[PDB]
Amino acid sequence: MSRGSIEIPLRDTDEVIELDFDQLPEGDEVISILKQEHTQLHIWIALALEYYKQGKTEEFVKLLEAARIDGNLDYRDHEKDQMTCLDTLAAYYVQQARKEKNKDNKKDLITQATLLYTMADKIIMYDQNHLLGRACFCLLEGDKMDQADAQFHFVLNQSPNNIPALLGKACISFNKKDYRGALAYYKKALRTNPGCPAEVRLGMGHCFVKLNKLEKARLAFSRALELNSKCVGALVGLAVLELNNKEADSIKNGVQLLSRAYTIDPSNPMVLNHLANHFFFKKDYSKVQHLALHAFHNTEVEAMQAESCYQLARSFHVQEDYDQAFQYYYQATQFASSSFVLPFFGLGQMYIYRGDKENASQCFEKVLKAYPNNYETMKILGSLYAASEDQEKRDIAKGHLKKVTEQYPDDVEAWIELAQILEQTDIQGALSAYGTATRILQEKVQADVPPEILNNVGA
Amino acid sequence: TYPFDQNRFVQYKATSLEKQHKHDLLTEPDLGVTIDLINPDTYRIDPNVLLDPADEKLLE
Repeated sequence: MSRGSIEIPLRDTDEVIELDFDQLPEGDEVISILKQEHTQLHIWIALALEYYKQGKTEEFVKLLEAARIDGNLDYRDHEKDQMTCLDTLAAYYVQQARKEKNKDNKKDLITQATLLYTMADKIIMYDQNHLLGRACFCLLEGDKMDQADAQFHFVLNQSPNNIPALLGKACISFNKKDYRGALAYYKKALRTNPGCPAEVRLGMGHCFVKLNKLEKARLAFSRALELNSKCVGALVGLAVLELNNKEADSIKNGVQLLSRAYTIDPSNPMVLNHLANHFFFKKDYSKVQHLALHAFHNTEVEAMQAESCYQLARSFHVQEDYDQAFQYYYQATQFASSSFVLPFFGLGQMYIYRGDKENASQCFEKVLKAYPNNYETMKILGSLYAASEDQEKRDIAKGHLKKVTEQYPDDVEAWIELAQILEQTDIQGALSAYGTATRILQEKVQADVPPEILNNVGA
Repeated sequence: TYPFDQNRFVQYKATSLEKQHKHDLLTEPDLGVTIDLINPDTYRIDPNVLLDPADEKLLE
Protein backbone atom coordinates (compact mmCIF):
# COMPACT_ATOMS: atom_id res chain seq x y z
CA MET A 1 0.00 0.00 0.00
CA SER A 2 1.15 3.55 -0.80
CA ARG A 3 3.04 5.51 1.88
CA GLY A 4 0.54 8.43 1.82
CA SER A 5 -0.18 11.82 0.24
CA ILE A 6 -0.26 15.57 1.07
CA GLU A 7 -2.86 18.21 0.01
CA ILE A 8 -1.76 21.54 -1.56
CA PRO A 9 -4.71 24.03 -1.63
CA LEU A 10 -4.88 26.23 -4.74
CA ARG A 11 -4.90 29.97 -4.02
CA ASP A 12 -8.32 31.57 -3.35
CA THR A 13 -10.11 28.44 -4.63
CA ASP A 14 -11.59 25.22 -3.25
CA GLU A 15 -9.44 23.06 -5.58
CA VAL A 16 -6.54 20.93 -4.29
CA ILE A 17 -3.44 19.33 -5.88
CA GLU A 18 -2.60 15.95 -4.25
CA LEU A 19 1.10 14.94 -4.09
CA ASP A 20 1.79 11.20 -3.66
CA PHE A 21 4.75 10.49 -1.34
CA ASP A 22 5.72 7.49 -3.50
CA GLN A 23 5.79 9.59 -6.71
CA LEU A 24 6.99 13.00 -5.49
CA PRO A 25 8.11 15.23 -8.40
CA GLU A 26 11.37 17.16 -8.52
CA GLY A 27 11.92 19.68 -5.73
CA ASP A 28 12.40 22.70 -8.00
CA GLU A 29 8.91 22.19 -9.41
CA VAL A 30 7.43 21.59 -5.95
CA ILE A 31 9.06 24.81 -4.70
CA SER A 32 7.70 26.69 -7.74
CA ILE A 33 4.18 25.29 -7.16
CA LEU A 34 4.24 26.04 -3.41
CA LYS A 35 5.56 29.56 -4.10
CA GLN A 36 3.06 30.43 -6.84
CA GLU A 37 0.12 29.12 -4.78
CA HIS A 38 1.52 30.85 -1.63
CA THR A 39 1.19 27.54 0.26
CA GLN A 40 1.32 27.42 4.08
CA LEU A 41 4.68 26.61 5.75
CA HIS A 42 3.57 23.37 7.49
CA ILE A 43 3.19 21.81 4.03
CA TRP A 44 6.72 22.88 3.05
CA ILE A 45 8.09 21.30 6.26
CA ALA A 46 6.04 18.09 5.87
CA LEU A 47 7.25 17.67 2.28
CA ALA A 48 10.87 18.33 3.32
CA LEU A 49 10.55 15.75 6.13
CA GLU A 50 9.24 13.14 3.67
CA TYR A 51 12.12 13.87 1.28
CA TYR A 52 14.44 13.47 4.30
CA LYS A 53 13.01 10.06 5.24
CA GLN A 54 13.61 8.97 1.62
CA GLY A 55 17.26 10.16 1.80
CA LYS A 56 16.52 13.00 -0.65
CA THR A 57 18.58 15.48 1.40
CA GLU A 58 19.21 17.88 -1.52
CA GLU A 59 15.47 18.53 -2.00
CA PHE A 60 14.97 18.67 1.80
CA VAL A 61 17.67 21.38 2.09
CA LYS A 62 16.27 23.31 -0.90
CA LEU A 63 12.71 23.14 0.47
CA LEU A 64 13.58 24.38 3.98
CA GLU A 65 15.76 27.24 2.70
CA ALA A 66 13.07 28.30 0.20
CA ALA A 67 10.37 27.93 2.90
CA ARG A 68 12.12 30.51 5.08
CA ILE A 69 11.48 33.14 2.34
CA ASP A 70 8.31 32.04 0.46
CA GLY A 71 6.52 29.85 3.03
CA ASN A 72 3.16 31.52 3.80
CA LEU A 73 2.70 32.51 7.47
CA ASP A 74 -1.05 33.38 7.32
CA TYR A 75 -2.21 30.67 9.74
CA ARG A 76 -2.33 29.87 13.46
CA ASP A 77 0.91 28.87 15.26
CA HIS A 78 3.03 29.66 12.17
CA GLU A 79 5.72 30.73 14.69
CA LYS A 80 6.10 27.12 15.88
CA ASP A 81 6.67 26.06 12.26
CA GLN A 82 9.24 28.85 11.80
CA MET A 83 10.99 27.50 14.91
CA THR A 84 10.76 23.97 13.46
CA CYS A 85 12.24 25.14 10.12
CA LEU A 86 15.12 27.05 11.74
CA ASP A 87 15.93 24.28 14.26
CA THR A 88 15.69 21.53 11.61
CA LEU A 89 18.04 23.40 9.25
CA ALA A 90 20.44 24.21 12.11
CA ALA A 91 20.37 20.60 13.36
CA TYR A 92 21.06 19.32 9.83
CA TYR A 93 24.04 21.69 9.46
CA VAL A 94 25.27 20.47 12.89
CA GLN A 95 24.99 16.86 11.68
CA GLN A 96 26.92 17.81 8.55
CA ALA A 97 29.53 19.58 10.68
CA ARG A 98 29.92 16.31 12.61
CA LYS A 99 30.39 14.47 9.28
CA GLU A 100 32.40 17.24 7.52
CA LYS A 101 36.12 16.65 6.91
CA ASN A 102 37.04 20.20 5.79
CA LYS A 103 37.65 22.35 8.91
CA ASP A 104 36.60 25.51 7.03
CA ASN A 105 33.29 24.04 5.87
CA LYS A 106 32.83 22.64 9.39
CA LYS A 107 33.38 26.13 10.88
CA ASP A 108 30.96 27.64 8.33
CA LEU A 109 28.31 25.00 9.11
CA ILE A 110 28.75 25.67 12.85
CA THR A 111 28.43 29.44 12.18
CA GLN A 112 25.26 28.95 10.11
CA ALA A 113 23.73 26.73 12.81
CA THR A 114 24.65 29.37 15.44
CA LEU A 115 23.04 32.12 13.32
CA LEU A 116 19.88 30.04 12.76
CA TYR A 117 19.59 29.33 16.50
CA THR A 118 20.15 33.06 17.25
CA MET A 119 17.32 33.91 14.83
CA ALA A 120 15.04 31.29 16.43
CA ASP A 121 15.68 32.84 19.88
CA LYS A 122 13.68 35.88 18.73
CA ILE A 123 10.61 33.69 18.03
CA ILE A 124 10.47 31.12 20.89
CA MET A 125 13.56 31.32 23.13
CA TYR A 126 12.53 28.42 25.47
CA ASP A 127 11.00 25.86 23.07
CA GLN A 128 11.74 22.26 24.12
CA ASN A 129 12.98 21.20 20.66
CA HIS A 130 15.01 24.40 20.45
CA LEU A 131 16.62 23.60 23.82
CA LEU A 132 17.35 20.02 22.69
CA GLY A 133 18.93 21.38 19.50
CA ARG A 134 21.13 23.85 21.40
CA ALA A 135 22.12 21.25 24.02
CA CYS A 136 23.10 18.74 21.30
CA PHE A 137 24.93 21.55 19.45
CA CYS A 138 26.96 22.39 22.58
CA LEU A 139 28.36 18.83 22.51
CA LEU A 140 30.03 19.55 19.15
CA GLU A 141 31.87 22.54 20.63
CA GLY A 142 32.61 20.52 23.81
CA ASP A 143 33.32 23.39 26.23
CA LYS A 144 29.56 24.04 26.81
CA MET A 145 28.73 20.67 28.47
CA ASP A 146 27.44 22.40 31.65
CA GLN A 147 25.02 24.50 29.56
CA ALA A 148 23.80 21.39 27.72
CA ASP A 149 23.34 19.63 31.07
CA ALA A 150 21.21 22.52 32.38
CA GLN A 151 19.12 22.59 29.16
CA PHE A 152 18.54 18.81 29.13
CA HIS A 153 17.61 19.08 32.82
CA PHE A 154 15.03 21.78 32.01
CA VAL A 155 13.48 19.59 29.31
CA LEU A 156 13.43 16.59 31.67
CA ASN A 157 11.79 18.74 34.36
CA GLN A 158 8.93 19.39 31.94
CA SER A 159 8.93 15.96 30.19
CA PRO A 160 10.94 13.38 32.19
CA ASN A 161 10.22 10.65 29.57
CA ASN A 162 11.66 12.69 26.66
CA ILE A 163 14.00 10.31 24.79
CA PRO A 164 16.29 13.02 23.28
CA ALA A 165 16.76 14.60 26.73
CA LEU A 166 17.52 11.19 28.27
CA LEU A 167 20.11 10.46 25.55
CA GLY A 168 21.62 13.93 26.07
CA LYS A 169 21.93 13.32 29.81
CA ALA A 170 23.38 9.86 29.13
CA CYS A 171 26.05 11.24 26.78
CA ILE A 172 27.08 13.99 29.22
CA SER A 173 27.07 11.52 32.15
CA PHE A 174 29.32 9.17 30.15
CA ASN A 175 31.78 11.95 29.32
CA LYS A 176 31.75 12.88 33.04
CA LYS A 177 32.41 9.11 33.71
CA ASP A 178 29.09 8.56 35.55
CA TYR A 179 28.55 5.31 33.63
CA ARG A 180 25.82 4.14 36.04
CA GLY A 181 23.81 7.32 35.51
CA ALA A 182 24.39 7.11 31.74
CA LEU A 183 23.31 3.45 31.66
CA ALA A 184 20.27 4.29 33.82
CA TYR A 185 19.23 7.02 31.36
CA TYR A 186 19.72 4.73 28.34
CA LYS A 187 17.77 1.95 30.11
CA LYS A 188 14.95 4.38 30.93
CA ALA A 189 14.84 5.54 27.30
CA LEU A 190 14.63 1.96 25.96
CA ARG A 191 12.12 0.96 28.69
CA THR A 192 9.91 3.94 27.77
CA ASN A 193 10.03 3.35 23.99
CA PRO A 194 10.72 -0.20 22.73
CA GLY A 195 10.86 1.20 19.17
CA CYS A 196 13.91 3.39 19.93
CA PRO A 197 16.74 3.68 17.38
CA ALA A 198 19.52 1.09 17.18
CA GLU A 199 21.97 3.76 18.44
CA VAL A 200 20.32 3.61 21.89
CA ARG A 201 21.81 0.11 22.29
CA LEU A 202 25.22 1.46 21.17
CA GLY A 203 25.24 3.87 24.14
CA MET A 204 24.23 1.02 26.46
CA GLY A 205 27.05 -1.04 24.97
CA HIS A 206 29.60 1.70 25.73
CA CYS A 207 28.31 1.91 29.31
CA PHE A 208 28.53 -1.88 29.69
CA VAL A 209 32.12 -1.82 28.38
CA LYS A 210 33.21 0.86 30.86
CA LEU A 211 31.36 -1.06 33.62
CA ASN A 212 33.28 -4.25 32.57
CA LYS A 213 29.95 -5.94 31.68
CA LEU A 214 31.43 -7.62 28.60
CA GLU A 215 28.47 -9.97 27.99
CA LYS A 216 25.85 -7.22 27.93
CA ALA A 217 28.21 -5.01 25.89
CA ARG A 218 28.59 -7.78 23.29
CA LEU A 219 24.80 -8.29 23.22
CA ALA A 220 24.14 -4.53 22.95
CA PHE A 221 26.52 -4.05 20.00
CA SER A 222 25.16 -7.18 18.27
CA ARG A 223 21.58 -5.92 18.73
CA ALA A 224 22.58 -2.52 17.33
CA LEU A 225 23.97 -4.24 14.22
CA GLU A 226 20.83 -6.41 13.99
CA LEU A 227 18.69 -3.25 13.86
CA ASN A 228 21.18 -1.13 11.83
CA SER A 229 23.75 -3.14 9.82
CA LYS A 230 25.70 0.07 8.98
CA CYS A 231 26.56 0.80 12.65
CA VAL A 232 30.36 1.21 12.47
CA GLY A 233 30.47 2.05 16.19
CA ALA A 234 29.05 -1.38 17.05
CA LEU A 235 31.52 -3.11 14.72
CA VAL A 236 34.38 -1.26 16.47
CA GLY A 237 32.95 -2.19 19.88
CA LEU A 238 32.74 -5.89 18.97
CA ALA A 239 36.18 -5.78 17.32
CA VAL A 240 37.70 -4.32 20.52
CA LEU A 241 35.93 -6.98 22.62
CA GLU A 242 37.20 -9.79 20.34
CA LEU A 243 40.77 -8.44 20.09
CA ASN A 244 40.89 -8.15 23.90
CA ASN A 245 40.16 -11.90 24.24
CA LYS A 246 43.67 -12.63 22.87
CA GLU A 247 42.41 -15.93 21.40
CA ALA A 248 43.39 -16.74 17.81
CA ASP A 249 39.75 -17.14 16.74
CA SER A 250 38.75 -13.90 18.47
CA ILE A 251 41.71 -12.07 16.87
CA LYS A 252 40.49 -13.36 13.49
CA ASN A 253 36.94 -12.24 14.36
CA GLY A 254 38.24 -8.78 15.29
CA VAL A 255 40.02 -8.46 11.94
CA GLN A 256 36.86 -9.60 10.11
CA LEU A 257 34.74 -7.05 12.03
CA LEU A 258 37.27 -4.31 11.23
CA SER A 259 37.25 -5.32 7.54
CA ARG A 260 33.44 -5.01 7.56
CA ALA A 261 33.70 -1.61 9.24
CA TYR A 262 36.29 -0.51 6.66
CA THR A 263 33.96 -1.56 3.84
CA ILE A 264 31.28 0.65 5.43
CA ASP A 265 33.40 3.71 6.41
CA PRO A 266 37.09 3.59 5.32
CA SER A 267 37.78 6.94 7.07
CA ASN A 268 36.86 5.96 10.66
CA PRO A 269 39.85 6.54 13.02
CA MET A 270 39.22 3.50 15.27
CA VAL A 271 38.94 1.19 12.25
CA LEU A 272 42.06 2.71 10.66
CA ASN A 273 44.12 2.52 13.88
CA HIS A 274 43.23 -1.14 14.51
CA LEU A 275 43.79 -2.03 10.84
CA ALA A 276 47.19 -0.30 10.95
CA ASN A 277 48.04 -2.39 14.03
CA HIS A 278 46.97 -5.55 12.18
CA PHE A 279 48.99 -4.74 9.06
CA PHE A 280 51.94 -3.98 11.35
CA PHE A 281 51.88 -7.56 12.57
CA LYS A 282 51.68 -8.56 8.88
CA LYS A 283 54.79 -6.33 8.28
CA ASP A 284 53.00 -4.21 5.62
CA TYR A 285 54.47 -0.93 6.89
CA SER A 286 53.25 0.94 3.78
CA LYS A 287 49.65 0.24 4.81
CA VAL A 288 50.47 1.01 8.46
CA GLN A 289 51.76 4.48 7.49
CA HIS A 290 48.95 5.18 4.99
CA LEU A 291 46.19 4.10 7.41
CA ALA A 292 47.68 5.81 10.49
CA LEU A 293 48.44 9.11 8.71
CA HIS A 294 44.91 9.21 7.29
CA ALA A 295 43.50 8.31 10.73
CA PHE A 296 45.52 11.09 12.39
CA HIS A 297 44.05 13.64 10.00
CA ASN A 298 40.48 12.25 10.39
CA THR A 299 40.03 12.92 14.15
CA GLU A 300 40.35 15.67 16.77
CA VAL A 301 40.45 13.26 19.76
CA GLU A 302 43.94 13.50 21.32
CA ALA A 303 43.79 9.89 22.60
CA MET A 304 43.13 8.63 19.06
CA GLN A 305 45.76 10.96 17.61
CA ALA A 306 48.22 9.60 20.20
CA GLU A 307 47.48 6.02 19.11
CA SER A 308 47.90 7.03 15.44
CA CYS A 309 51.22 8.69 16.32
CA TYR A 310 52.28 5.49 18.11
CA GLN A 311 51.53 3.42 15.00
CA LEU A 312 53.42 5.93 12.83
CA ALA A 313 56.41 6.01 15.19
CA ARG A 314 56.51 2.19 15.36
CA SER A 315 56.55 1.98 11.54
CA PHE A 316 59.42 4.47 11.30
CA HIS A 317 61.11 2.65 14.21
CA VAL A 318 61.18 -0.63 12.27
CA GLN A 319 62.45 1.29 9.21
CA GLU A 320 65.33 2.64 11.41
CA ASP A 321 64.11 6.22 10.77
CA TYR A 322 64.84 6.96 14.43
CA ASP A 323 64.34 10.72 13.93
CA GLN A 324 60.79 10.48 12.58
CA ALA A 325 60.10 7.73 15.12
CA PHE A 326 61.33 10.13 17.83
CA GLN A 327 59.10 12.93 16.50
CA TYR A 328 55.99 10.71 16.41
CA TYR A 329 56.76 9.15 19.82
CA TYR A 330 57.27 12.67 21.24
CA GLN A 331 54.02 13.92 19.72
CA ALA A 332 52.30 10.79 21.08
CA THR A 333 53.59 11.55 24.60
CA GLN A 334 52.20 15.07 24.22
CA PHE A 335 48.77 13.76 23.13
CA ALA A 336 48.79 10.61 25.34
CA SER A 337 46.25 9.94 28.09
CA SER A 338 47.30 9.00 31.63
CA SER A 339 46.73 5.31 30.74
CA PHE A 340 48.57 5.25 27.36
CA VAL A 341 52.27 4.85 28.29
CA LEU A 342 53.41 2.86 25.21
CA PRO A 343 54.76 6.08 23.58
CA PHE A 344 57.14 6.66 26.51
CA PHE A 345 58.81 3.28 25.89
CA GLY A 346 59.49 4.12 22.23
CA LEU A 347 60.57 7.65 23.12
CA GLY A 348 62.88 6.20 25.77
CA GLN A 349 64.47 3.91 23.18
CA MET A 350 64.95 6.85 20.82
CA TYR A 351 66.52 8.86 23.67
CA ILE A 352 68.93 5.96 24.13
CA TYR A 353 69.76 6.22 20.43
CA ARG A 354 70.36 9.95 21.01
CA GLY A 355 72.35 9.08 24.18
CA ASP A 356 70.00 11.07 26.45
CA LYS A 357 70.01 8.50 29.28
CA GLU A 358 68.43 10.93 31.80
CA ASN A 359 65.27 11.59 29.78
CA ALA A 360 65.32 7.94 28.70
CA SER A 361 65.30 6.96 32.38
CA GLN A 362 62.38 9.31 33.05
CA CYS A 363 60.46 7.76 30.13
CA PHE A 364 61.05 4.22 31.37
CA GLU A 365 60.20 5.25 34.94
CA LYS A 366 56.84 6.52 33.64
CA VAL A 367 56.30 3.16 31.94
CA LEU A 368 57.41 1.22 35.03
CA LYS A 369 55.09 3.31 37.21
CA ALA A 370 52.20 2.22 35.01
CA TYR A 371 53.44 -1.41 34.57
CA PRO A 372 55.39 -2.43 37.71
CA ASN A 373 57.68 -5.50 37.64
CA ASN A 374 57.66 -5.49 33.81
CA TYR A 375 60.73 -7.42 32.56
CA GLU A 376 61.73 -5.18 29.62
CA THR A 377 61.27 -1.93 31.57
CA MET A 378 63.11 -3.20 34.66
CA LYS A 379 65.94 -4.48 32.45
CA ILE A 380 66.34 -1.22 30.51
CA LEU A 381 65.94 1.08 33.53
CA GLY A 382 68.32 -1.10 35.54
CA SER A 383 70.89 -0.95 32.74
CA LEU A 384 70.51 2.83 32.39
CA TYR A 385 70.89 3.39 36.16
CA ALA A 386 73.79 0.92 36.51
CA ALA A 387 76.04 3.41 34.68
CA SER A 388 74.89 6.28 36.94
CA GLU A 389 77.25 8.08 39.31
CA ASP A 390 74.50 8.33 41.97
CA GLN A 391 74.87 5.49 44.49
CA GLU A 392 71.10 5.40 45.11
CA LYS A 393 70.56 4.85 41.38
CA ARG A 394 73.10 2.01 41.51
CA ASP A 395 71.12 0.49 44.41
CA ILE A 396 67.89 0.90 42.39
CA ALA A 397 69.55 -0.76 39.39
CA LYS A 398 70.70 -3.59 41.69
CA GLY A 399 67.10 -4.06 42.87
CA HIS A 400 65.65 -4.08 39.35
CA LEU A 401 68.27 -6.48 37.99
CA LYS A 402 67.67 -8.80 40.96
CA LYS A 403 63.97 -8.92 40.04
CA VAL A 404 64.87 -9.42 36.35
CA THR A 405 67.23 -12.34 37.07
CA GLU A 406 64.66 -13.89 39.43
CA GLN A 407 61.91 -13.70 36.77
CA TYR A 408 64.14 -14.60 33.78
CA PRO A 409 67.25 -16.48 35.00
CA ASP A 410 68.27 -17.27 31.38
CA ASP A 411 68.94 -13.59 30.48
CA VAL A 412 72.76 -13.54 30.35
CA GLU A 413 72.93 -9.73 30.03
CA ALA A 414 70.92 -9.18 33.22
CA TRP A 415 73.37 -11.40 35.13
CA ILE A 416 76.41 -9.59 33.72
CA GLU A 417 74.98 -6.13 34.47
CA LEU A 418 74.09 -7.23 38.00
CA ALA A 419 77.61 -8.61 38.45
CA GLN A 420 79.15 -5.31 37.35
CA ILE A 421 77.06 -3.49 39.98
CA LEU A 422 77.89 -6.00 42.76
CA GLU A 423 81.69 -5.68 42.24
CA GLN A 424 81.67 -2.48 44.35
CA THR A 425 80.03 -3.89 47.53
CA ASP A 426 79.56 -7.71 47.36
CA ILE A 427 82.51 -9.59 45.82
CA GLN A 428 80.82 -12.94 46.52
CA GLY A 429 77.59 -11.75 44.90
CA ALA A 430 79.52 -10.55 41.85
CA LEU A 431 81.33 -13.90 41.65
CA SER A 432 77.99 -15.75 41.89
CA ALA A 433 76.51 -13.55 39.15
CA TYR A 434 79.47 -13.95 36.78
CA GLY A 435 79.52 -17.69 37.53
CA THR A 436 75.84 -17.95 36.64
CA ALA A 437 76.35 -16.01 33.40
CA THR A 438 79.34 -18.25 32.56
CA ARG A 439 77.25 -21.36 33.26
CA ILE A 440 74.37 -20.14 31.09
CA LEU A 441 76.73 -19.23 28.24
CA GLN A 442 78.47 -22.64 28.35
CA GLU A 443 75.47 -24.93 28.99
CA LYS A 444 72.61 -23.10 27.23
CA VAL A 445 74.22 -20.78 24.66
CA GLN A 446 77.08 -23.30 24.23
CA ALA A 447 79.38 -20.36 23.41
CA ASP A 448 82.89 -19.79 24.78
CA VAL A 449 83.31 -17.48 27.78
CA PRO A 450 84.11 -13.84 26.85
CA PRO A 451 87.56 -12.65 28.01
CA GLU A 452 86.03 -9.71 29.94
CA ILE A 453 84.06 -12.06 32.21
CA LEU A 454 87.17 -14.19 32.84
CA ASN A 455 89.16 -11.04 33.69
CA ASN A 456 86.47 -9.74 36.06
CA VAL A 457 86.17 -13.14 37.78
CA GLY A 458 89.95 -13.13 38.17
CA ALA A 459 89.89 -9.64 39.70
CA THR B 1 83.42 -2.95 31.08
CA TYR B 2 81.47 -5.59 29.19
CA PRO B 3 80.98 -4.42 25.55
CA PHE B 4 77.19 -4.42 25.27
CA ASP B 5 75.86 -3.47 21.83
CA GLN B 6 74.77 0.17 22.13
CA ASN B 7 71.80 -0.55 19.79
CA ARG B 8 70.47 -3.60 21.72
CA PHE B 9 67.73 -1.40 23.25
CA VAL B 10 67.23 0.83 20.19
CA GLN B 11 66.23 -1.87 17.66
CA TYR B 12 62.50 -2.64 17.68
CA LYS B 13 61.53 -5.75 19.66
CA ALA B 14 57.97 -6.92 20.38
CA THR B 15 57.60 -6.33 24.13
CA SER B 16 55.44 -8.25 26.63
CA LEU B 17 53.70 -4.93 27.35
CA GLU B 18 52.74 -4.58 23.68
CA LYS B 19 51.51 -8.19 23.46
CA GLN B 20 49.54 -7.99 26.76
CA HIS B 21 48.06 -4.47 26.36
CA LYS B 22 44.24 -4.43 26.09
CA HIS B 23 42.68 -1.86 23.75
CA ASP B 24 40.47 0.87 25.24
CA LEU B 25 37.17 1.65 23.48
CA LEU B 26 37.77 5.29 22.44
CA THR B 27 34.96 7.36 20.88
CA GLU B 28 34.29 10.79 19.42
CA PRO B 29 32.79 13.30 21.89
CA ASP B 30 29.20 12.41 20.83
CA LEU B 31 30.00 8.68 21.43
CA GLY B 32 28.48 7.91 18.01
CA VAL B 33 24.94 8.08 19.47
CA THR B 34 23.20 10.47 17.07
CA ILE B 35 20.19 12.15 18.72
CA ASP B 36 17.64 12.55 15.91
CA LEU B 37 16.01 16.01 16.07
CA ILE B 38 14.81 16.06 12.42
CA ASN B 39 12.36 13.14 12.12
CA PRO B 40 9.62 13.31 14.83
CA ASP B 41 8.56 9.67 14.15
CA THR B 42 11.96 8.33 15.27
CA TYR B 43 10.94 8.54 18.97
CA ARG B 44 7.15 8.25 18.48
CA ILE B 45 5.83 5.64 20.97
CA ASP B 46 3.75 2.97 19.21
CA PRO B 47 1.80 1.01 21.89
CA ASN B 48 1.68 -2.06 19.58
CA VAL B 49 5.49 -2.58 19.43
CA LEU B 50 6.35 -5.13 22.15
CA LEU B 51 9.85 -5.47 23.63
CA ASP B 52 12.08 -8.10 22.00
CA PRO B 53 13.84 -10.65 24.31
CA ALA B 54 17.24 -9.42 23.07
CA ASP B 55 16.47 -5.93 24.36
CA GLU B 56 14.98 -7.40 27.53
CA LYS B 57 18.29 -9.10 28.36
CA LEU B 58 19.94 -5.67 28.20
CA LEU B 59 17.27 -4.15 30.45
CA GLU B 60 17.26 -7.00 33.00
